[PDB]
This record gives sequence, structure tokens and C-alpha cells, in this order.
Amino acid sequence: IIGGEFTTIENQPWFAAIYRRHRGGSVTYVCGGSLISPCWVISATHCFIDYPKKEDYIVYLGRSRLNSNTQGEMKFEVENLILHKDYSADTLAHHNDIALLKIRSKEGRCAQPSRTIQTISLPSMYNDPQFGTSCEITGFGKENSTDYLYPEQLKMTVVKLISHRECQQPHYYGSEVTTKMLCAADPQWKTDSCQGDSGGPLVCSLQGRMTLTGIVSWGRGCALKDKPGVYTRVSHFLPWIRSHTKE
Ligand SMILES: C[C@H](NC(=O)[C@@H](CO)NS(=O)(=O)Cc1ccccc1)C(=O)NCc1ccc(C(=N)N)cc1
Repeated sequence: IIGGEFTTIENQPWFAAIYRRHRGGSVTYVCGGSLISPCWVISATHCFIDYPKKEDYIVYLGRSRLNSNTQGEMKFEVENLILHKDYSADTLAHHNDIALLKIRSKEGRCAQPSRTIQTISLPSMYNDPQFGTSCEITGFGKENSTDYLYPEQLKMTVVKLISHRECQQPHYYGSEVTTKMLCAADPQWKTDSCQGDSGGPLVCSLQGRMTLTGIVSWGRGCALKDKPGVYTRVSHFLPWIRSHTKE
């Protein structure tokens, strides 16, 4: 997250920290995610596409720090890694950048709700917030483009939704952004999501209720003028989410 503020997992109880195991013992951060149900975490497909091996992943819930333990945190293995079949990446755009991870503790249990672990509500069929509405993003991503390391503390910021019309302008992203995507940015282009924030949530207060409106997917640079962050439009993927979360 470029700009914004450092926060705690208590303020983002649905945030999942996804890591990958390596040959030896090293565990590096891969992407963010959101707990949509006790057994399911939703993230982005581009995070795992190059290494579809479920065994190499670890999902942490209730974690506020990148490389240190948090009180109340819970560790999970990946029981099932579901990538979207129609995923593809063009020059800039990442299409159908959405994924599901069925989690399970070593004891075979799913998540247990607490003050630091809670689910986030999914949107209704084609029911998105009006453009211009403020929404929040969370992640352990880069604080600056030039950084090669991620912040140790979880960060968050607020961005505003941009109309498909405005985002489809020539100096923005043109025809590269589709209706299955959402653009959001800071009106002053000071704060934004960045590398490392992928898979994390774009949460909007819809009718007095926190909703998982989008998933951090792509963008040209970070906090670059006229280059909004692009998010996977969750409301357009409800049929897919349901079909892959049953049995
Ligand atoms: C997977 C994805 N790839 C891209 O976005 C590619 C185009 O597909 N563009 S980029 O400009 O190379 C992303 C980037 C930004 C800054 C430095 C290096 C990479 C990626 O890096 N995803 C993370 C990401 C998410 C949001 C934003 C943003 N809000 N500006 C920027 C980056």
C-alpha cells in the first residue's frame, strides 16, 4: 500500500496472509486474501498460476505482521486450490483474476471466529456501490515502487470507485479494462495498492454493511496519475464462487 496508514488485524479481521514454502525451510509472502466463509479464502489467480501446488502454501488468519507471530493467529494448510479456468494476462489486463482456497488446520478444522478472525460478506448479483464511493484496501504490499522489501506491519488506505466510462478513457486504460473489472484510486493520486497487495480485498460499505466489492488485481505502476488500481469485480463472479464452494 502506497501511503495510507498502518493498521491491525482487529480492523481487518477477514484478511488472509498467504505464504509459500520453499526447498529448505524459507517461507515467503505471496498474496493477500479474504475469508468469505469459515473454510474458504478468496484471492487472485495470478498469485498461484506459476505454482499450482497446494501443498506449498500456508494461509494465516488473525495475523497483523509479516514475519512475526500475532496473538490469536491461526495457521492453515491449503486443502483445495481453485484457479479460474479462463484466466489470462494481456499487456496490462489480467482477466478472471480470481481464486478460491479451501483452508484446513492440521486438526482438520476450518477457521474459528474471534476478535481477529471474521468473515466478510459477498455482494448481491450485479449490486455494486455507486461510483465515487469510498472503499478500503488492505495489504502487506510495497509502500513505494522502488522498494524490494514489504512492510512488516499490515497497511490500509481509502480509495474512490471510478466509473467504467472514466477508466476506459485513452489516457487511462482504454479498452483494456472490462465490465468484469473495477477501477479505484485516490482523487489526488497519492495513495494506492501496489505489488504484494494482490489478492487482497477492496471493501465497500454497501447499505450499512461491509462488502467484498473487489480483489486487488492489476495496475500500471503504483499511485501513478491517471493509472487507477484495477480490481476483479466480485459481483460478476458470484455464480462461479457458489459452484466451486459447494462440494
Ligand atoms: C500481476 C500484476 N501485474 C500488473 O499489474 C502489470 C500489468 O499486468 N503492471 S505493472 O505496472 O507491471 C504492476 C507493477 C507496478 C509497479 C512496479 C512493478 C509492477 C501486479 O503487479 N499486481 C499488483 C498491483 C496491484 C495494483 C496496482 C495499482 N493499484 N497501481 C499495481 C500493481
